[PDB]
Amino acid sequence: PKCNPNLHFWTTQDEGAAIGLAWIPYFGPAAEGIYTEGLMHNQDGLICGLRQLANETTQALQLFLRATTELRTFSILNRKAIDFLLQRW
Amino acid sequence: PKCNPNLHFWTTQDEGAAIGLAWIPYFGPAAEGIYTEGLMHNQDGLICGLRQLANETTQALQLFLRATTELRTFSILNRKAIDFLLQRW
Amino acid sequence: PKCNPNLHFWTTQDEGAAIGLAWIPYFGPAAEGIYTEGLMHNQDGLICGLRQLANETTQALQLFLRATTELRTFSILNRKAIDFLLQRW
Amino acid sequence: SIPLGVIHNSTLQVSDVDKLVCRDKLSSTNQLRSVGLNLEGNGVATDVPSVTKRWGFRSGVPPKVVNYEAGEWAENCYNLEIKKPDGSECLPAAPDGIRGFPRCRYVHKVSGTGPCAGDFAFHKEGAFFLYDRLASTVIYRGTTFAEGVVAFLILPQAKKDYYSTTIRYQATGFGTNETEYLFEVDNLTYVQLESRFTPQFLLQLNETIYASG
Amino acid sequence: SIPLGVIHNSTLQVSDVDKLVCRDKLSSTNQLRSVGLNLEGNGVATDVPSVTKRWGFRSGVPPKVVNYEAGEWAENCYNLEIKKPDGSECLPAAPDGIRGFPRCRYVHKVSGTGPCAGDFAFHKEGAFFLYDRLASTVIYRGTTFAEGVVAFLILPQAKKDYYSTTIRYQATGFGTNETEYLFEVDNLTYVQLESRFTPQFLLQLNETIYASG
Amino acid sequence: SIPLGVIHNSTLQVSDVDKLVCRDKLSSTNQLRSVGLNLEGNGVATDVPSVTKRWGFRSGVPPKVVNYEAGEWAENCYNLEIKKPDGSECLPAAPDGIRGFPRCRYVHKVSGTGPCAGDFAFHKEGAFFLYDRLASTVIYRGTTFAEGVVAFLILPQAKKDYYSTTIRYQATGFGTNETEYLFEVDNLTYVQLESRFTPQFLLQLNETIYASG
Amino acid sequence: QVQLVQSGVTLVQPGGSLRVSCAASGFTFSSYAMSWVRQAPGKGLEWVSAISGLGGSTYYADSVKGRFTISRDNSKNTLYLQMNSLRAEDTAVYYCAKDHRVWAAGYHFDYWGQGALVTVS
Amino acid sequence: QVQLVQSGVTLVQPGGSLRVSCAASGFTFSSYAMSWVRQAPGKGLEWVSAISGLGGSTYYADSVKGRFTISRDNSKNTLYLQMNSLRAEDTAVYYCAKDHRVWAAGYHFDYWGQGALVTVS
Amino acid sequence: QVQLVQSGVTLVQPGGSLRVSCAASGFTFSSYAMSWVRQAPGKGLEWVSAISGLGGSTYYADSVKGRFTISRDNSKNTLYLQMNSLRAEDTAVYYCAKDHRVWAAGYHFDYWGQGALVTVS
Amino acid sequence: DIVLTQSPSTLSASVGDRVTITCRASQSISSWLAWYQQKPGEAPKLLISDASSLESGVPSRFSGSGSGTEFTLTISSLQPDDFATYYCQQYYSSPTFGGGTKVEIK
Amino acid sequence: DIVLTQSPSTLSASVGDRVTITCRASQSISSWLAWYQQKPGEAPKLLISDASSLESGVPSRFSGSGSGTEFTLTISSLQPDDFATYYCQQYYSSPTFGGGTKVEIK
Amino acid sequence: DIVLTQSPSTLSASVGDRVTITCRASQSISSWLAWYQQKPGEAPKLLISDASSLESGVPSRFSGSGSGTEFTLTISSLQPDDFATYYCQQYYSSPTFGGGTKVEIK
Ligand SMILES: *[C@@H]1O[C@H](CO)[C@@H](O[C@@H]2O[C@H](CO)[C@@H](O[C@@H]3O[C@H](CO[C@H]4O[C@H](CO)[C@@H](O)[C@H](O)[C@@H]4O)[C@@H](O)[C@H](O[C@H]4O[C@H](CO)[C@@H](O)[C@H](O)[C@@H]4O[C@H]4O[C@H](CO)[C@@H](O)[C@H](O)[C@@H]4O)[C@@H]3O)[C@H](O)[C@H]2NC(C)=O)[C@H](O)[C@H]1NC(C)=O
Ligand SMILES: *[C@@H]1O[C@H](CO)[C@@H](O[C@@H]2O[C@H](CO)[C@@H](O[C@@H]3O[C@H](CO[C@H]4O[C@H](CO)[C@@H](O)[C@H](O)[C@@H]4O)[C@@H](O)[C@H](O[C@H]4O[C@H](CO)[C@@H](O)[C@H](O)[C@@H]4O[C@H]4O[C@H](CO)[C@@H](O)[C@H](O)[C@@H]4O)[C@@H]3O)[C@H](O)[C@H]2NC(C)=O)[C@H](O)[C@H]1NC(C)=O
Ligand SMILES: *[C@@H]1O[C@H](CO)[C@@H](O[C@@H]2O[C@H](CO)[C@@H](O[C@@H]3O[C@H](CO[C@H]4O[C@H](CO)[C@@H](O)[C@H](O)[C@@H]4O)[C@@H](O)[C@H](O[C@H]4O[C@H](CO)[C@@H](O)[C@H](O)[C@@H]4O[C@H]4O[C@H](CO)[C@@H](O)[C@H](O)[C@@H]4O)[C@@H]3O)[C@H](O)[C@H]2NC(C)=O)[C@H](O)[C@H]1NC(C)=O
Ligand SMILES: *[C@@H]1O[C@H](CO)[C@@H](O[C@@H]2O[C@H](CO)[C@@H](O)[C@H](O)[C@H]2NC(C)=O)[C@H](O)[C@H]1NC(C)=O
Ligand SMILES: *[C@@H]1O[C@H](CO)[C@@H](O[C@@H]2O[C@H](CO)[C@@H](O)[C@H](O)[C@H]2NC(C)=O)[C@H](O)[C@H]1NC(C)=O
Ligand SMILES: *[C@@H]1O[C@H](CO)[C@@H](O[C@@H]2O[C@H](CO)[C@@H](O)[C@H](O)[C@H]2NC(C)=O)[C@H](O)[C@H]1NC(C)=O
Ligand SMILES: *[C@@H]1O[C@H](CO)[C@@H](O)[C@H](O)[C@H]1NC(C)=O
Ligand SMILES: *[C@@H]1O[C@H](CO)[C@@H](O)[C@H](O)[C@H]1NC(C)=O
Ligand SMILES: *[C@@H]1O[C@H](CO)[C@@H](O)[C@H](O)[C@H]1NC(C)=O
Ligand SMILES: *[C@@H]1O[C@H](CO)[C@@H](O)[C@H](O)[C@H]1NC(C)=O
Ligand SMILES: *[C@@H]1O[C@H](CO)[C@@H](O)[C@H](O)[C@H]1NC(C)=O
Ligand SMILES: *[C@@H]1O[C@H](CO)[C@@H](O)[C@H](O)[C@H]1NC(C)=O
Repeated sequence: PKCNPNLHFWTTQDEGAAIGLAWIPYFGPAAEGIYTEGLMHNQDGLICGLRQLANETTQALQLFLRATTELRTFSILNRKAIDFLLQRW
Repeated sequence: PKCNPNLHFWTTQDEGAAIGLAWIPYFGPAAEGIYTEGLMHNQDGLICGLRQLANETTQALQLFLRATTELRTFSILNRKAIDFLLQRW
Repeated sequence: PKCNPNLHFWTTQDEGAAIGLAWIPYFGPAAEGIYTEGLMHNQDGLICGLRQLANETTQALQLFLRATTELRTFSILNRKAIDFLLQRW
Repeated sequence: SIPLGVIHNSTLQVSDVDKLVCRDKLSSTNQLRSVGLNLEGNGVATDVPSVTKRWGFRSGVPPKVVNYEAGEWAENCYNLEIKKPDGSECLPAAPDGIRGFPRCRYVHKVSGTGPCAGDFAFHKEGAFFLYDRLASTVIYRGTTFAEGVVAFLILPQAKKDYYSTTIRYQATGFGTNETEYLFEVDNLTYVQLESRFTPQFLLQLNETIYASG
Repeated sequence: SIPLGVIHNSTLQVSDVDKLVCRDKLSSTNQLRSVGLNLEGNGVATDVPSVTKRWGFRSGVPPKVVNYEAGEWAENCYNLEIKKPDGSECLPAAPDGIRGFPRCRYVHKVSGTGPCAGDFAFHKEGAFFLYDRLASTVIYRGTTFAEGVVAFLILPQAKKDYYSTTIRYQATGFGTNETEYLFEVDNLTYVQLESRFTPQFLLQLNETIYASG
Repeated sequence: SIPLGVIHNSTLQVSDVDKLVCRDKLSSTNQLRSVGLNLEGNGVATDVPSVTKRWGFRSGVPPKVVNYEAGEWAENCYNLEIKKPDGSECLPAAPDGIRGFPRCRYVHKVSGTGPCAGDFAFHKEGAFFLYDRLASTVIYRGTTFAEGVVAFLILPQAKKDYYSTTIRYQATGFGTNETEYLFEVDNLTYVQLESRFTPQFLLQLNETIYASG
Repeated sequence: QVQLVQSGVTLVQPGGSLRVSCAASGFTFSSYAMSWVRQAPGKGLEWVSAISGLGGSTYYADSVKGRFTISRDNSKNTLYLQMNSLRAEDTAVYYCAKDHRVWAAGYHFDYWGQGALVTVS
Repeated sequence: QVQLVQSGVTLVQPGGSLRVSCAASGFTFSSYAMSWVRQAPGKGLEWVSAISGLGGSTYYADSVKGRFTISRDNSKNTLYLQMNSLRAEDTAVYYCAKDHRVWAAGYHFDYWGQGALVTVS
Repeated sequence: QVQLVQSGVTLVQPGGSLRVSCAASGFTFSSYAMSWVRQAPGKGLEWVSAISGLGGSTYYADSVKGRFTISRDNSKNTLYLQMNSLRAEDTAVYYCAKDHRVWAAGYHFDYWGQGALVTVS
Repeated sequence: DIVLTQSPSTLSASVGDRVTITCRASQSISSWLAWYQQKPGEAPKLLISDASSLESGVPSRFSGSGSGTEFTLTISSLQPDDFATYYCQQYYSSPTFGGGTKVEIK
Repeated sequence: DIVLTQSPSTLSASVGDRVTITCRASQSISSWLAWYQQKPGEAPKLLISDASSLESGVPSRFSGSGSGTEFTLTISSLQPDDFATYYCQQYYSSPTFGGGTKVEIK
Repeated sequence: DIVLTQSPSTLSASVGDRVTITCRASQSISSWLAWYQQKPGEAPKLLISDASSLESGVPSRFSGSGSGTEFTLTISSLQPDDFATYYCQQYYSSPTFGGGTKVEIK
């Protein structure tokens, strides 16, 4: 198949904390100019395996969402973390 | 009082993972034929104490829901888990 | 600046568990007479530093809410707890 | 604070906070579960009128909602579509996501009216109203449910642990010692109801007067 | 990332990430809490006009919401019911669940109009708008609130740590150096407002002209 | 249950449950992240018609929603505003909070009609519909999105890891071997579409017939 | 049938401690809850603390919170109460009391133990 | 090109255990998934268990859940299967099988190993 | 009143390390925040890093993230700065600077320390 | 947090008479009240649940009612056994008691 | 949970004939079915994916179809090689097989 | 991420004159700008907060304004003391500086 070894993404600056006062809404941007736009040129087959991984993950992901009543999930990674804790403790 | 020692339930298959491709929505069932229907004939007084337990639990449960602003709680068991962690760590 | 060393607050009775049967809704109060109203006269500069602390915290708080899509956050303290766990384990 | 149940050696114990377990490793969360349970197991009078007696109305209190993962079959589900006799709705609509109780045996669907003094419909003892994998403090307009309660549980790391009849009614008073009731077979043919009458008996009467009109 | 406060020996410290505690066992979560706080403690000019000056409008930004468990009494609550002078609403409705700030002393309710250039109503410094156990980035139409901030805290394992006046107003400009104000006693009797006037002074004037009409 | 990926020595591994790590201390959660990814990386035929072929309709299933923190640029975004040919809507509105896919390169906006046999619009293979930091099982009415998938990942404690063209269309059939298509330059000037035509080629044709009308 | 057995009385110094044991028989000891109430001489009543029918939920009065520790044993058909740091005010007749209702509701009490006039010096 | 290598056969007593190893070559061993199916003599087929293309997801039939442990090694271009506590029913020809589709979907199988007629006594 | 005390200067080799200490007096040392800015000779300014008024929040420039560690001591009315792995570019005059605003806002600076012309070889 | 008010404090009355006793509170309560008896040395006894539900094995002379805060207890045709001390147990929000109510003869 | 039904159990027929085989299930399924062949000792082979998508390197005589539960497999103009045993692999919800389908001559 | 542009680079002018200095940026900013002075060896000093709020103990000759990206600093009636080097500190999103602005005489 085809696979783009290069990658270009749009992360958020959840932190990085290169912040003055523009953190305030009223003087801040609306919804744009806020997502960092990082590039990537690392290991090529890495991201191909990554895309593969996501395509595989889709299955259990749908089963999970199917297996609740929540609309807007937000609780996954916390659950994974605590699972790892138990798996170690 | 009365108590049915027998039990019959309707769990989900959150996992079990006896899955082909029907995990996809578009080709999957709508909302039914999805809940496993397991039976039970184990210890009799077990489930009577269980029903008792739930009836008791109701109190603190209502107090909890009363004691927030959330509509649709989903965060209980995670909270209980982390509580147990602290209680051990 | 000005700072009120005294304090008077409106906590909830999330627990305290001084409870009879009024925990039930149908016979319970509506939304009032439910919040405990505790007073405080402890260390004076304590609460001034506290107010200061909140005013400082505002920044990262807005950045956080800005940095999601959730409307009604409820998952902060759980996240902080698990962060502390990792920070210790 | 809240209780919690456990399964050690395939039997039950209980522990709020302080009771240690150096045994239950709590390997993961899929074993950690939350379970609903119907009151039919307790064996109350599961007729139609006592329901109205087991309930009430008021206002000033919101609804609240919670999640469970599994429950119990229903020998008596219930749905309601009621208006105040002036013509206005008693109940609020069921919000999105919520759906009827999925797994029924006798759907005691109803319509009728009565003074719904209170913009919400709580249970009297403070039970729940069990929808699809969800409970409420109240009822929602036009949606199947069941009465029941909840418990929370841990399991060990070994294993995991159909017709849907329709029935119809009419009634008035509806939260009153003057509450009336009727049972449907046809457009016109009804009958004054009694607490004696079971779903099976009335189902049988879908033959008797079904013949005699 | 985010700060967090602690209570060791009944006094305060601070720690973001790296400061250990081999002491605070963090026995549970009920001690872990999140707290709102009003700016009245900081002692700003809590008159009516500066509010309008302490605020603003814009668009392109959403609202956001957060939970706290406890706060502070309000010597100055605020509610708003404002339309654009054309006749359209300025503010959006308050969604479900949200309710007025429960615990007030002087409800500075208002109506009026003005160009609400911006579909949302933020605070200027980036404060909050504190509803029942909830804060916002913005204001909602027709609902009491208060101004304040939030902190997060840990507590040790020892313990835990009424009239509601109404007041009314009118105004225009409303986000302007031309903003006007008025105070209500009657249907007709009003007065040009000043920043001097306190709730107590105007409450007193509910006797003076209350007599003199 | 669910998979999860890791970054050990700047390369990849995999582990569901049982594979220990006595190495990855998991210092915090900000390193723990969840990531969307577009299928353009896999290099499918990203024309307009196959989209309709890559999708479908049905009912009885709800929508579901999930959060991710970051994704990928889009060489082909998509938005839809479709009605049933009777005149009624096919799609449901986009609820609050949700917004178009923020970061596009070729917005293949569309209108048209066709029998939308099914009150929701799933992907056929069971992909997603990627909005602003959010995915769905389905599409929402009148909102940009993209096709893609998701993975979950851990990172180590070292670091972190524009025009937005518009394009328009018309079409019918819309889930059919009879599906039609058209491309807009003007009010009136359109053309029968082919899978050959790229955004660049049609953008070029915004010069050719843009001159020749 | 309902046969409470209030233990005998013992003197304990101020600041001391004690473990009460009330026993019961005549019914399902687990299906019902229990509690404790006290009456000092020439005084009225005062609730102390209470328990679920199985031991999960506990409830304590404010005046003695932390000072007293309730407990039972379903297997032995037995109640207990551990107490400590005792003041003079605690001098009273502590009764083990049963509910009217069942399953850890209905704090209003059906039966009453014999009582034990605990003392401090 | 696709060159499966089903290991030879071994006798094991009841309750025993075994580690199979099927090897492959002719393609990207990681891009595809594998599984196991058995055929006892004079019998039809029976799926055993399966794996992702990378080893995250596992899938087991109900009849052998916990008894059998699948595994692979992408680096070695190698499959494995650990098994234990073995009954007589397990006597059959276990095949290592490849999918038609790619990336851990398409359980329907393209190729078929040689098989190994495992036995119990 | 506002009396900053920039420490003296020291030579350190490349890759070395250092702990600065600026002290202050004339106000509530806790109520205000501080930071660090540098000016190499014949150059303009460059923000380094900053702190909350109490030490919770830290903020670092990108160019030196991880290399430098800010810290203070409210009790001692004292600032600090730990630094390491030092390059030649770090040769400059580091100033301890106070804000105009109060309570960890208003990065714009009121006062300015004396400066210390740190060097590398 | 809630407090009761038995009233009257006691009574000194004779057999055959009818007597009512009141019991108030600081806050409104449903029919979630009880009544008791006990004598100088005796272990107590229950009389009513919910403020009107009489107990088993009790004379029907015992009766009371009320709602909100005001609550009653009316008994006709007294007896010597009826001359115990009586009490009023809140159980709305906390199992609260009060000053009790003694009985005697002239 | 789902079960198939090959039908017929087998066949004893000769070259040149055309034959269809059926394959039913207990529950409805899309075009997510497959077919195979194998002989008494041979490792099997794939024939169709999705219930109609023929495989590479296979004669075009092989063909089948269906939907829901009923599913077919029609082959004209048989051969000796065609007289293996054939099977029907569900892969909707679990990779299920069934009784298989043998072939021979009179 | 944001960058400034002092302009002019410097000036060589005499007393009594009036001078304005500009200061641009790559992105729009509110009245969240500042100004400073310092001399070849001296520790600096603050001049304006927010782009117009003059500081205490400063002559009123110092004045500036602007919005968005364009920002000014106008001073009439210069002095010898006024002939320090001046700077322009962004503090919108990061405390950014730039090339500074020197002053002298012919
Ligand atoms: C946990 O599980 C337990 C069961 O193990 C369950 O306890 C059950 O609680 C209900 C609620 O009280 C009990 O039902 C009560 O029964 C008494 C006596 O029963 C006889 O008499 C009634 C009425 O004559 C008959 O209908 C019945 O068939 C029996 O013959 C009733 O008297 C009670 O009714 C009154 O109190 C109820 C509580 O408020 C009201 O619902 C009811 O309307 C009555 O109140 C009315 O009259 C009062 C008179 O003063 C008046 O003051 C009120 O304002 C109102 O007008 C009640 O029906 C049931 O017996 C219990 N089960 C057992 C085994 O004891 C718990 O409910 C459960 N927990 C949860 C959370 O569900
Ligand atoms: C993870 O990543 C992988 C890629 O690495 C991706 O796999 C891709 O899956 C799709 C879906 O099957 C594959 O596309 C199939 O291609 C075959 C053959 O391709 C040739 O033939 C088609 C059609 O003639 C041409 O269009 C194409 O250009 C090639 O020449 C197609 O035959 C398939 O179409 C049928 O099956 C599909 C699956 O249902 C249907 O979408 C399609 O409509 C066809 O079904 C129709 O006909 C059937 C005939 O019996 C009928 O029964 C049906 O009911 C329906 O009417 C299909 O297009 C693609 O090749 C795979 N990629 C690779 C590299 O193999 C996964 O999808 C991805 N995972 C996720 C979750 O996205
Ligand atoms: C944490 O807690 C601290 C307090 O400990 C609090 O800091 C407070 O911040 C506010 C906001 O700046 C400060 O109020 C400023 O006060 C100055 C000077 O005050 C005098 O002058 C004003 C105006 O003449 C008088 O009203 C006042 O009574 C005093 O006499 C004002 O000049 C400021 O106003 C300007 O700046 C503000 C910030 O934008 C604007 O709100 C205001 O509209 C003015 O801006 C306007 O004019 C500008 C002129 O160039 C123009 O550029 C603008 O575009 C706009 O048109 C301001 O009112 C207050 O003093 C601080 N408190 C202390 C003790 O220092 C923090 O706010 C708090 N944190 C949070 C998150 O709440
Ligand atoms: C009572 O029984 C009659 C039949 O004996 C029911 O009428 C049938 O309903 C089913 C579906 O509900 C239809 O498929 C049949 O065609 C009906 N038959 C006739 C003759 O009408 C009737 O629905 C039953 N009553 C209720 C309330 O369900
Ligand atoms: C000003 O005071 C008058 C009374 O002095 C208020 O009018 C009373 O309002 C209360 C409830 O708000 C009523 O119960 C009384 O009957 C009213 N009395 C009269 C004589 O009208 C009036 O509400 C006060 N003004 C405001 C704005 O609250
Ligand atoms: C095709 O190109 C023309 C110009 O060559 C576009 O028309 C311009 O659109 C921009 C903004 O979209 C305007 O600012 C110009 O004023 C327009 N110029 C003219 C001459 O109309 C046109 O929008 C392009 N087509 C599409 C579908 O975007
Ligand atoms: C578990 O309980 C059973 C009987 O219920 C008993 O025979 C067995 O010894 C118990 N095992 C453990 C480990 O408690
Ligand atoms: C009456 O019943 C018939 C079917 O028996 C149905 O067609 C009709 O709609 C019903 N009418 C009403 C008003 O319920
Ligand atoms: C706690 O602080 C008090 C004074 O604030 C002091 O007397 C005491 O010794 C301190 N104890 C500990 C354990 O720090
Ligand atoms: C004016 O005030 C009177 C009460 O004093 C009230 O009845 C009336 O509704 C008010 N009208 C308006 C328009 O506010
Ligand atoms: C990390 O991988 C690189 C090559 O990818 C190798 O040179 C290095 O030794 C590895 N280090 C560790 C700790 O695995
Ligand atoms: C047609 O295009 C023109 C601009 O070229 C625009 O003004 C007009 O609104 C368009 N009309 C329709 C119906 O799209």
